[PDB]
Amino acid sequence: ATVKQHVQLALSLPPRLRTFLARYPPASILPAGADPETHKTPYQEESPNPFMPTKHPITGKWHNPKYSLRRQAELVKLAQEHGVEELLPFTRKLNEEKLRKRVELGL
Amino acid sequence: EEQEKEAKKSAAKAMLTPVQEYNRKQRELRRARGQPALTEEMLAKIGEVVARNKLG
Amino acid sequence: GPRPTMSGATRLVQKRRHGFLSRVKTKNGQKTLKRRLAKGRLRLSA
Amino acid sequence: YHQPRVPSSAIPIPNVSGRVPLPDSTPVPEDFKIEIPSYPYGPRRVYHQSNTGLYGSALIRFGNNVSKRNEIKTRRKWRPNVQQKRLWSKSLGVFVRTRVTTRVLRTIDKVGGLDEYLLGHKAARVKELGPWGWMLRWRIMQTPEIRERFAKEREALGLPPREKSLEEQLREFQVAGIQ
Amino acid sequence: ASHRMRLQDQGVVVRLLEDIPKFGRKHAIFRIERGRMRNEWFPKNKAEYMTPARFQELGLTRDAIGEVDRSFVI
RNA sequence: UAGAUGUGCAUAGUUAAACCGAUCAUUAAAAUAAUGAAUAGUGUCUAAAGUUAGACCCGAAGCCUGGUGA
RNA sequence: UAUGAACUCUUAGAGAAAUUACUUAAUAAACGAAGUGAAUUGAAAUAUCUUAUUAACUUCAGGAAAAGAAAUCAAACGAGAUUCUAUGAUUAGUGUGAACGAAAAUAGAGCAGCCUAUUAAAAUAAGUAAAAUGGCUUUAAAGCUGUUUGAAUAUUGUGGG
Ligand SMILES: [K+]
Ligand SMILES: [K+]
Ligand SMILES: [Mg+2]
Ligand SMILES: [Mg+2]
Ligand SMILES: [Mg+2]
Ligand SMILES: [Mg+2]
Ligand SMILES: [Mg+2]
Ligand SMILES: [Mg+2]
Ligand SMILES: [Mg+2]
Ligand SMILES: [Mg+2]
Ligand SMILES: [Mg+2]
Ligand SMILES: [Mg+2]
Ligand SMILES: [Mg+2]
Ligand SMILES: [Mg+2]
Ligand SMILES: [Mg+2]
Ligand SMILES: [Mg+2]
Repeated sequence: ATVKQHVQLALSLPPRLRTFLARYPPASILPAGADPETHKTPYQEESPNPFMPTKHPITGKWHNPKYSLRRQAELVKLAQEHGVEELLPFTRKLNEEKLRKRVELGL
Repeated sequence: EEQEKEAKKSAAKAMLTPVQEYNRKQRELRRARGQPALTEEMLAKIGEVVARNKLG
Repeated sequence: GPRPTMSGATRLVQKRRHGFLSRVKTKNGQKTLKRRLAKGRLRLSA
Repeated sequence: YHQPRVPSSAIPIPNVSGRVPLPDSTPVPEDFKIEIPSYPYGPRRVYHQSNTGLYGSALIRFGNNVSKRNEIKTRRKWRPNVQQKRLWSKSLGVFVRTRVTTRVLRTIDKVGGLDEYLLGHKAARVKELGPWGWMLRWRIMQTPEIRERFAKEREALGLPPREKSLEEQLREFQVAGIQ
Repeated sequence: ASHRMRLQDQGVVVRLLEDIPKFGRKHAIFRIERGRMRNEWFPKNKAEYMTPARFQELGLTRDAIGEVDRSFVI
């Protein structure tokens, strides 16, 4: 019976988060035997990581990330308030990576 | 008098370059894809992460 | 002192120099009307 | 300006006013005009001289004439280095006369010619073209060289091949006048 | 000598197409005065501007720019 | 319910200033040698005031900008 | 809650507006943005300065407009678009002086994000960034700009600050 309330928790998240997870779903929430390489979302096919820049294959030019560093910090701050920060892709704004880079390298 | 005005403001569509026509055509195909939907199978897996990070 | 400058004054020059059409048909005359209209004047010209 | 006659085209180089007056030698059905699509960014509200030439982003600028001892300020102007040149157009095949600045002359050599300077789609370039440069852009689009170039670039982008042309419409009026 | 001098233009890069005498052989890349290329060569289709895109299509690099040969003869 | 939140002033002085600190500054090293500087604030009302705004009141000739009139 | 009628001029063209002659001809001001841009005045005179990105004029535009989702600020912690009000602040700072004068941050009014923009737009930006010089702004930076010149390709450290 605890599965009917789990979906209610995912449906209670803000629309700004549900939208992002819908188009950039991590491999963790995908089916058990699913392969991340296949059945990629149309958004994921355009950009595996929306927070990193991508070099267009045809034209040798880097495309800005779909979410700027300012918007990347708003998702990490909004995702950390609902305990879903483990679903966002790699980001320099992650609270862990920000802290790992300091302990590793320091000042 | 209104159709001759809207058609006039849309008269520059014949001066578009092949790239400008290619980008405009991708929006029609992209906008038709819609927004991906989250299966209740995936929502159940998302709730597990929420519950585990709120109550344990 | 003042002079009788309106002696022999014709009403054809009044219409040409201070008439309504001398103003709607000029850039500076549209201001006079708009100015006099904002003040509420009934006599906009001549 | 007084533009040359295009070798094998009845469409003359447009007037700076935007009109395309055809010679009476060309039979045309009455109530017919060649209207150029309006400039997307509209005319330039100041320095109307630039609405009839390739001035780029250069306008007339106002500043101060600063003295040497007391630094007294007096208003002056800074005018762009405008010149009248005859630029070659490969598509048209003639010398298009126009007023162009020395900075826009270097850009012409940088892009590969006048035609390559007018066909640019970047926003920064369409603003530099202006009303006049937008008319030359429209004229070269009617030429067969640019038409076959865009028809070939649509195959590389996976676009379907591409109604009636404006040069044939004028051709249809001369055969219609014979009947 | 000084630390700052008058800024000058060294010319425009162009590739010959008609084997112009006194300048270079056919398909010769070098810098030429902007006036000669703009008024004489380009209208007559004797040369072409070497834009960055032109360098890629021809496979050459920017390090292939030669010099004018005043002693060249057909 | 609980936690946090919202200018400011004072509580420590000293010097050009920091370190320093019931001590501090000058003496090109420092050292009671001398000299100078140390102890209730804060808010409100009433009233008189300093400053900036027309600033207790009335009064120029003139300067600039936009318009009007042969 | 529906409904008949509702003349002439501003307002077809002309002209001495409310006429002519025709016809199912028709849109003020204030506010907004850019451009241009003073002087009285103060400094007990007066040139830099102040007055003042003021008044005014010109263009263009809508019921609002403009602006706007960081090549932004911070300082080794972090904040997270724009707009409006207050504090910060007779502050930092500039200037011989007279005077001029921020931002971070905080509080409140609102709160909305995006490119598949809820109206149809990018194949991620080159004569551009930037430099010298002449000016504007200003604290010398950043930003704006005439003239002459003129780059690079992403945190596997490329570009701006
Ligand atoms: K004085
Ligand atoms: K000060
Ligand atoms: Mg007199
Ligand atoms: Mg008389
Ligand atoms: Mg002009
Ligand atoms: Mg030279
Ligand atoms: Mg103290
Ligand atoms: Mg007389
Ligand atoms: Mg009428
Ligand atoms: Mg009329
Ligand atoms: Mg303030
Ligand atoms: Mg970019
Ligand atoms: Mg610059
Ligand atoms: Mg710097
Ligand atoms: Mg600077
Ligand atoms: Mg910069």
